Amino acid sequence: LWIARINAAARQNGISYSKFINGLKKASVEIDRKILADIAVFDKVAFTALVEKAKAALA
Amino acid sequence: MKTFTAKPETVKRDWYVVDATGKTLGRLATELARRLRGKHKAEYTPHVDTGDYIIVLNADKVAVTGNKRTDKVYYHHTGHIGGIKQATFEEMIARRPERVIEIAVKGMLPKGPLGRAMFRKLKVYAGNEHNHAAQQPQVL
Amino acid sequence: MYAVFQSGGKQHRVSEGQTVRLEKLDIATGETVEFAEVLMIANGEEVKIGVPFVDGGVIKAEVVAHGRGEKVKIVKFRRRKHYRKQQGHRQWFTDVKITGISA
RNA sequence: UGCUGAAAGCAUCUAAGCACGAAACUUGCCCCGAGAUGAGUUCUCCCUGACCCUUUAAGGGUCCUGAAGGAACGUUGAAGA
RNA sequence: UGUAACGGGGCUAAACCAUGCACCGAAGCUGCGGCAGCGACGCUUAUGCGUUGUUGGGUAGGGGAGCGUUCUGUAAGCCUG
RNA sequence: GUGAAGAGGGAAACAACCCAGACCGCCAGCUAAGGUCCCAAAGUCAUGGUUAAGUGGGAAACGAUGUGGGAAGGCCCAGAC
RNA sequence: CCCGGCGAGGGGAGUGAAAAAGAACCUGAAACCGUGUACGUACAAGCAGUGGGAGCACGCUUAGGCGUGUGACUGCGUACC
Repeated sequence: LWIARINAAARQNGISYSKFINGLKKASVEIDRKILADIAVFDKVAFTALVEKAKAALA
Repeated sequence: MKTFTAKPETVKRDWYVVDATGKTLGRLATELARRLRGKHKAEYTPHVDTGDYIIVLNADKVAVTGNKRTDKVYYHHTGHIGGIKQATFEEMIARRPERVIEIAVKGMLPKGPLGRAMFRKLKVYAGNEHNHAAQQPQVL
Repeated sequence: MYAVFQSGGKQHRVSEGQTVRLEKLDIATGETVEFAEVLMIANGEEVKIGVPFVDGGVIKAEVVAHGRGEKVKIVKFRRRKHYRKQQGHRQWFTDVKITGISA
């Protein structure tokens, strides 16, 4: 239910939650995505840029 | 200060015209259930009490691809264990949308719990742009 | 202000809540110790560049104010199933939260 | 039961493709059927005067020469548990 | 005597094998409370509070401890129409 | 290997039989073997083959112009099918 | 005084502190029942559940997460000795 707002729209853009996490968890500062990422079901129009961060390395 | 989603009855029913009919069917008939619970609408109540409405289009083109389709019997024997028996195979039965080869939910909510009242909500007609027996507000 | 606190309370991430934590090993019913344990509390979660994450520490701190967890709340099961019959046994523990978020 | 014809210039219903086929499975055959509440409908037919209470789409509640009508209405009966 | 060998349903690769890799994930060791035994410490000492080690399922046995419908007493003593 | 006066997460639901493993709580983390598209709650992942049969949860005494990988060999363009 | 069957029982009167002391005489619960405030509700499985909670007869709050139980959804499980 929580992690749906980190796949339900991202899978289309290709950003599939567990294969995007072997990407995320290369950074030793980001680990606690498991619940707190729930902000995505209403922060949408500004959450939509958090993928751009490192896209030319992370992608 | 609760995180769960009661009731919800029903918020998200996704009025999608299942162009998947035949062409890739055995890849998404297996997922009609995980649709009516999830993979997009998983955002709400991804296990309990909800409702759903895809927009059906055809029936007898189940596709299914393999030696199965021409000796796999369907049985029911609905009375006193039936006695005398029934054996018409999956492409020869699929010639009618009926009770076991058309719904997929019969295979996927299999005891009846979660499924116990919203049985016909998908319409269970078939017939394309000759007969749209479904929704009048704009489908998808 | 936003608890950056985790230890057995990490739901408390919110500005208020009011959300529970532990009641620790020692003196935990004196109201306050008046100092603040943290300063890396948030940045993005209150400014015009949002992220769900702790990239800064915006000059606000969290007070040490354990409160008054005194009146012994509901906790305690027993034991049966085969002859595993106990009806006392259950040494006490509980949860609490911080006094009032003045910031 | 063979058709053209190869696998393997042979031989050949089969391998691609063809065509019929019998208590059989299928079928508006016999016989009840959504009482299959998945709860869909056709056809033929029938009822449209005035208002009230507020926690309002929830209603709950009135008051129309009384209309054609209905089970009791007197014996019963063809079914009479 | 209803097809009844993954629980289903048989998925032409989702698979089988081989190389990578991230989530799920009993009670399972972690957050962090609480603490019955047997030991070791700071020291106290009638003896104990916390630290530190081993570790906390418990019908045959020995150890060791809690409370009562009231009888026999604390007690013309304090309590009650 | 601690079995019932042990209760149920192993290996199929063969409470005993692998063996250390549950006191007691959480809207707090997750360890192993099973898997991991599913009724089921995470990649239709990236990097390398084989298989094109429904193979996979039915083998033994044999067979067999269906093919697959490897390395040595036999006949051969003064002409081996 | 009143009522019916020139009856039973009641409804007030009243000796009474009392008729929950009324002559089927004990200041008084246990097996089972009659009408009601609300339910779940004539598609039922699986010791009739504690959960996790949606809003319902009702009763608080200048709003403030509740003081109430049949228990839509369904999760867990087989309470014995």
